Amino acid sequence: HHHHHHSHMVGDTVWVRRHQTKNLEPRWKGPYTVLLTTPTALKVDGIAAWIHAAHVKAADPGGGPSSRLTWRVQRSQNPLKIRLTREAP
Amino acid sequence: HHHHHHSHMGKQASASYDSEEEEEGLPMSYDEKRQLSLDINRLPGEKLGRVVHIIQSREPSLRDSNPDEIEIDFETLKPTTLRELERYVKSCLQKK
Repeated sequence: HHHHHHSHMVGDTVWVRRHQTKNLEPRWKGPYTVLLTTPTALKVDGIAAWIHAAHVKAADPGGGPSSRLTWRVQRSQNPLKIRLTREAP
Repeated sequence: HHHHHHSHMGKQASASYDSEEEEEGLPMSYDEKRQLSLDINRLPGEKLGRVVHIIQSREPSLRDSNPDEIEIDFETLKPTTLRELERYVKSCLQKK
């Protein structure tokens, strides 16, 4: 059970993959603002044409810059000694 | 035109040695090693950052042999470096 439907939000910036033969060299471009939305296709700005939603990908916001190498205290064979282990960012 | 006065008057510093300390500095109790012990390891990678900073700045270890882990052995660590690191973290927190 897989309904032929891609939920593309109208107003969202989406990368439109160049419709032709299946080669990795024809890639997507934009990203373009979705103007129109149908169950299987969508029309966007800039390209001025209807695109099939299988050939389209929704763009990323940006990310989350969060990094710090830090020390973690494990219980060791100790009187009052500690074992500090460098954790990932 | 706006006039407001500041005020700072008086300044004096009076300090000398703690003890004779004819040695390097080993007047530390086991309780002193215990106090800096919990105070460091209970606090996050900020104070764990300061403890590994000082021990590796005087005597490096992890960078040569497994940089992903370090063990700070207070009970067999030099009492100079202990008492130094102790007063450092104490003045770093200023909490009572």
